Amino acid sequence: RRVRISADAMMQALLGARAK
Amino acid sequence: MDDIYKAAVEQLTEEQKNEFKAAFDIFVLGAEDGCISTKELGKVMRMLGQNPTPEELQEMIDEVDEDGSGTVDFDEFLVMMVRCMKDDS
Ligand SMILES: O=C(O)COc1ccc(-c2ccc(F)cc2F)cc1
Ligand SMILES: [Ca+2]
Repeated sequence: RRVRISADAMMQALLGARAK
Repeated sequence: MDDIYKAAVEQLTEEQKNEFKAAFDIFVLGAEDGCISTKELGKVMRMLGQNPTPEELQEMIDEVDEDGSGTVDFDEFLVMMVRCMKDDS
């Protein structure tokens, strides 16, 4: 299964991956 | 002892506390009354490369929330962050 999220990982994708 | 991760959530620091607030509104922009729900979390899930069903995130909201709303509020969002953020010791 590939389901897991980290605080820094989710934050980096929240305001970084096609966001900011 | 217990309540170790929540102890940091209650104390914490403005630098990290305000950060969770700025990272919370973007997660839940149009979800009920400003609470990250299964649909809001699924939006960021697609950015990583996976599109799971709403039930997958419903289990995530139940693990961190159980007040009847079934939605990640500002506190639950910051409480879920320290859970995977580990401690400093
Ligand atoms: O803590 C564990 O073992 C389970 O892993 C986790 C999976 C997803 C999240 C998570 C993060 C941001 C968000 F907006 C919605 C979320 F569900 C948090 C933790
Ligand atoms: Ca709640």
